[PDB]
Amino acid sequence: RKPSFLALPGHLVKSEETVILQCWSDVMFEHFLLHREGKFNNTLHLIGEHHDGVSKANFSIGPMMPVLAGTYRCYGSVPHSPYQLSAPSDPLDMVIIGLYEKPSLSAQPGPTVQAGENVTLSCSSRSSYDMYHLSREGEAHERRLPAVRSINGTFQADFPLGPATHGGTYRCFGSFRDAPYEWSNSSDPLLVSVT
Repeated sequence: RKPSFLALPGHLVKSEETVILQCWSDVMFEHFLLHREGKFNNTLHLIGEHHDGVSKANFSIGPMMPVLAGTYRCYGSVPHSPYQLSAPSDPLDMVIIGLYEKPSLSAQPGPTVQAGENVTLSCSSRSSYDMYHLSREGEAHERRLPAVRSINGTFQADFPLGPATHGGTYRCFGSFRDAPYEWSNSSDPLLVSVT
């Protein structure tokens, strides 16, 4: 019963940029409520019109600030204020990136691997990140692992990619535990080739 929910371009957005949040469904709604959860949660309203087959509202968000970052869900209704909200939509995590110094990202043992074999990608920095996030280009979610700190002073997390199937261009971001939705600059993109 849930509207569809989509970020454009995506859910990872640089500071001071703008993004579009789109809610749409088979059902024709005439009223969408965009809800961001958490501290300073907020609900935004848009009188989306469907044109036929589909109903849609496009929410504008930004310029991107730490306070518009967090988890969003869209709700459809039919009556006017004060609505009767349909099922939630799949949450989306609006992450504000390019905000701290980019981590280093590196492949072990190498960026090229035989099918079925494991690769581990390591996220590193001397900055004191509590968490790291691994992005494969073209995906909408990112793995996260807690940064453990090494005697040498390096903050690091190691993501095993599992049995190599297809390649991917990988990026990673650091974040601090008080601000889970606020991320560093992306690391330099690493390209894994499977053989």
